[PDB]
Amino acid sequence: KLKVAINGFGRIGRNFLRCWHGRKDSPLDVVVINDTGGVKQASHLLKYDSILGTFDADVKTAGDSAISVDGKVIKVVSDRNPVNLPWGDMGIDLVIEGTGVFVDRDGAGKHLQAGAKKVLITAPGKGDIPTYVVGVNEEGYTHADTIISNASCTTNCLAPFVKVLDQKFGIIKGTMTTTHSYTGDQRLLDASHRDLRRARAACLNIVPTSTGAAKAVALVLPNLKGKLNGIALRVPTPNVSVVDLVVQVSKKTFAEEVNAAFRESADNELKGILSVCDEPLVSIDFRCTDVSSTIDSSLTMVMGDDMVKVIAWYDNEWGYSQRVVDLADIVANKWQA
Amino acid sequence: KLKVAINGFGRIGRNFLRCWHGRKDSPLDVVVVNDSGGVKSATHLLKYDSILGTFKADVKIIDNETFSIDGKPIKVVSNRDPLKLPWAELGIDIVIEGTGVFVDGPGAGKHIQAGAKKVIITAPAKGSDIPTYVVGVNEKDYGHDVANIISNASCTTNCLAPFVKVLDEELGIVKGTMTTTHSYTGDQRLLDASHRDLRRARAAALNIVPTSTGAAKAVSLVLPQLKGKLNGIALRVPTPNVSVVDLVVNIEKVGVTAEDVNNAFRKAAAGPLKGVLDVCDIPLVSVDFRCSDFSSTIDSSLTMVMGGDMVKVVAWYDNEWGYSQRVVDLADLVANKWP
Amino acid sequence: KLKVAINGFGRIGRNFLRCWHGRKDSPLDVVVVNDSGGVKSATHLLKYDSILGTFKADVKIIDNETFSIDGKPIKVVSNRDPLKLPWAELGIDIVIEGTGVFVDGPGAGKHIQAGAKKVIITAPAKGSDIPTYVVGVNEKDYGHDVANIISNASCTTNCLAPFVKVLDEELGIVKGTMTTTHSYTGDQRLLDASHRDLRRARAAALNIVPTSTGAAKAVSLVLPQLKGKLNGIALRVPTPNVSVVDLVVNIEKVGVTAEDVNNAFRKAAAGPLKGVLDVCDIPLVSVDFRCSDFSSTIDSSLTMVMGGDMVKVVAWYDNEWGYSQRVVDLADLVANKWP
Ligand SMILES: NC(=O)c1ccc[n+]([C@@H]2O[C@H](COP(=O)([O-])OP(=O)(O)OC[C@H]3O[C@@H](n4cnc5c(N)ncnc54)[C@H](O)[C@@H]3O)[C@@H](O)[C@H]2O)c1
Ligand SMILES: NC(=O)c1ccc[n+]([C@@H]2O[C@H](COP(=O)([O-])OP(=O)(O)OC[C@H]3O[C@@H](n4cnc5c(N)ncnc54)[C@H](O)[C@@H]3O)[C@@H](O)[C@H]2O)c1
Ligand SMILES: NC(=O)c1ccc[n+]([C@@H]2O[C@H](COP(=O)([O-])OP(=O)(O)OC[C@H]3O[C@@H](n4cnc5c(N)ncnc54)[C@H](O)[C@@H]3O)[C@@H](O)[C@H]2O)c1
Repeated sequence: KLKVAINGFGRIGRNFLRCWHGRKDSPLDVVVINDTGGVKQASHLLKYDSILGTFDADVKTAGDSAISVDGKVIKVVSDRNPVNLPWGDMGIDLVIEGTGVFVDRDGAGKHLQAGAKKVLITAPGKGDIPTYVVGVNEEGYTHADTIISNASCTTNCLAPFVKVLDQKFGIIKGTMTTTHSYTGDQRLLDASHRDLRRARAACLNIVPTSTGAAKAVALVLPNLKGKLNGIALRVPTPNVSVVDLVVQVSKKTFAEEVNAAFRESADNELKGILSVCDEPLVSIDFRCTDVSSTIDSSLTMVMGDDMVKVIAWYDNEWGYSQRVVDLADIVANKWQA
Repeated sequence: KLKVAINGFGRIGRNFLRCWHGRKDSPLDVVVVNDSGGVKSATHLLKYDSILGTFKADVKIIDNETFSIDGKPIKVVSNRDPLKLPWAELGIDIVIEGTGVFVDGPGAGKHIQAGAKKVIITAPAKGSDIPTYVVGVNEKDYGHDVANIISNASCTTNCLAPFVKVLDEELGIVKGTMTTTHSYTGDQRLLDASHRDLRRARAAALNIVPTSTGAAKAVSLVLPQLKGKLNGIALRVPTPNVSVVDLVVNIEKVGVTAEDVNNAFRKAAAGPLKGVLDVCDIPLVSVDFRCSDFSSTIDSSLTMVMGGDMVKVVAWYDNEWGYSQRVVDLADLVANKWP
Repeated sequence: KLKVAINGFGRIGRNFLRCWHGRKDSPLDVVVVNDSGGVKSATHLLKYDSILGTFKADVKIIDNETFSIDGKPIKVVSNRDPLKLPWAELGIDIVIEGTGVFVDGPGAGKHIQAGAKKVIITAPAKGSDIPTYVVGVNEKDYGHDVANIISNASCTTNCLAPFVKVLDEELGIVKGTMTTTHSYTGDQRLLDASHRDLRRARAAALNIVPTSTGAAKAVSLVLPQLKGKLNGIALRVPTPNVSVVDLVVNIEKVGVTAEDVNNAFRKAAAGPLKGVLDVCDIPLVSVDFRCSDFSSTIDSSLTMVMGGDMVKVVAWYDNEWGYSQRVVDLADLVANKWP
């Protein structure tokens, strides 16, 4: 019922499209794809993925400006400047901004100009923009918002179970460190970058880089403003990452009580978002996981009764996409104009 | 004695500067770099390198555009358009074009227009106007007045040529194919993303990636006699540096044995190619060739003749260091043959 | 449609401009000339020519740097160093390098650095980097993206090649020698004076002057099959323009007769070479070929086979006009094969 446009057919662009194809009766409907790459490029990479593996569906290069997916046809355009994209001409109701450049009022806006109605930024918003984390405050949304960000891959993980903690033990303060797979942003070989760390090898190092997810939590959980903050470590893995939260709560608590709380929420309210896992697994064992966050129960540990540490896995690509879709899935509902 | 500029401060360019520093007493003298990132981004990466390791020497940031390697200053500018470069102002004699963009006559020449005397491309020329040299093979063929734009060939071609010569020049190469298990490179995607070559667009780090390569044909450019007889592909494998070539040319001569083919190398190795070729009999692996000054190293124990006529060789070469070292020899030449 | 510059306003360059003017509707458009002499010296010589005769059209001096041929302006600059040229400013698409100095890659390319898109040398290239074309023979071999610097060969080579082809391509050329009684040229001394070639240093006007010429070898550059089979000298004789070639190649084929050899030309003349080759049966003399649009004309009555295998031909070609006319065809090509 809701016409969608994917701008920035990159990792989240494709991880999304596919995430979508798997949903049943989706209020969303992709019709146009805009990426610096030609129809060839869009086809190939939607079909052959080095992380999600070959796509189970018939994907051919139907057209000079389109591609086919199980028959459903989609147009592929390519303008490095949004304003030009025929969003208005095609009656684009929603745009999934996954390019990594248009993250600000000014930028994301060029989509509105092109005739688009709304712009969902597949990343944290820069400046004054509505940030929502499905499961943490999607009710805050209102069809009034023309530009929203679905936060970061990290925040979307850390948030859900932080809510659970604070909302039960009261987070006083706490740091966190996310051992994260690398991303398109890193340099494959020591090359220039504005982050001399991210500028390094990427596949040969543990690259400490900074993350906003720290303060971004507060963005969606107003209560924790200035109580959280952490860094991140980019390790040699193409996907799936883990967060190492460490909060100090008021209400003295113990190991299994914490985990318990998590499960409870994971079975009720956060069912579909959060989840626990006792089976001692590892990174790779968490590919294609529809949930945003997954607690590694056996790792959770408490100190002096009030210092809680929680490890949590999450597929920074898929799981996020599934959220992106779930958000857009929402915009389609509670949509009046 | 001769002022040198380095256009493109990445791997090969930085590998250059390093090569040059710790040297006998090169007539060369790097006085300027063109890294689109400032003294910061250009310094840091010269000091800390993931593949060569922390550079051994005081590298400080003087001025806002003038770092220094042990006191010796190096002015650093930045601009994508060579035309705006101060080559003339500074009086640049040689320019090491290591960007992989300016590889045609019109392009690389933009440096001359800026005020450069001579230009060396650290890659194969796209023109036909430009001479391709390969120290050890046909370096003599270079003499002042003869073209002010030369190409030090390819990393692969500069590893092949040398021992390809000794093969034909002392056994006669009928013709043959070749492959090269090559360490991934900057032109590859880190993760599956758009790229003009749907092979290079795949995670450089998690795939064996087949990609065309002229390095084979170009051998001729230095060894005419072979023109249109060699050829092959290349395979990118998750290894940041150091690669190997797999040459399979069925010889013309008799039907010699294995270990004698070797001896030819061994002979031509400590002789005319002392510094270029070499043969390592001890069974090692890629990582053992990091920082190898030899343009090519044959794995003795790997060589093997099949049907008397078909010979098969395998050579080891550090694509970053090795090439860069030759590029300093080829720039070392220019200066030794200068008025 | 396409903006053209002319670097070097002498004989060939001026012969160019003239050729171009009175033309169908060339896509070319001369907008600037580089004659180290100003509008005066550049105008006068375009209007009054001792070998072509007063130019038929209103040529006036507008501005202090902008004469006009029938209203159409032509900006004129002057500087020995192409680098200082306003090629970019004006947006020059093609440059007719007719000075005889910039004939190597580095040189002729200086025009690209100034802002030129493509450069055509009106002479043989000294490099090896540059393609040599000869309309009528291998012009197809030229396509955009393929080198931005080409050479329209030599006046002699552009007269030979054409009919040399028809010879081999329909009779098989074993190999042969050749001579060329050539009208003296600017590179010769007027009176016995210092000159790097003690032959050219002799009174161009009062001596038959023997001087080497590659024009013979260079035939190969366009006709590979002959590579290293032709060759010859040249003789300068007191005649300001229009020359003749004396080819003597003993054929491979049977032992055909005279008048049939001719017929081949005659055939290939009104056929594939309609505009390049031609055969004149009427006994004339040099002066009758002034302003001849044909790159080569064979003197029917002069051809003669000797021992069945040895064929001898004589061709007529206006070295100034003819060549210049091809140079406008070769520049006409560039434009017809442009994005
Ligand atoms: N993968 C993750 O872990 C993850 C998850 C959450 C957030 N993010 C953020 O989302 C953003 C999207 O990046 P990605 O993960 O999709 O990887 P990516 O870098 O491959 O995606 C960017 C894509 O957009 C295209 N593009 C860039 N500018 C464009 C323009 N003007 N018009 C059209 N196409 C254009 C690029 O060619 C590329 O294909 C990044 O900033 C990333 O940090 C990433
Ligand atoms: N070290 C190696 O792996 C290796 C091996 C042999 C040869 N080469 C060749 O060397 C060339 C350089 O590539 P690289 O591998 O060093 O990659 P790189 O990206 O590390 O180096 C490129 C450098 O050139 C600069 N640059 C790019 N475009 C520029 C422009 N328009 N103006 C000015 N500077 C510009 C970049 O900022 C960077 O500093 C390539 O052609 C490559 O094939 C590299
Ligand atoms: N018309 C002919 O007789 C003829 C025949 C075929 C080809 N060519 C070739 O054409 C070339 C031109 O010589 P030409 O015979 O026309 O003699 P020319 O002296 O009449 O022409 C040379 C022109 O180039 C200019 N020039 C010289 N050096 C220059 C420099 N550094 N920068 C800018 N302009 C410069 C001169 O001022 C002059 O206008 C020669 O290589 C010649 O072999 C001439």
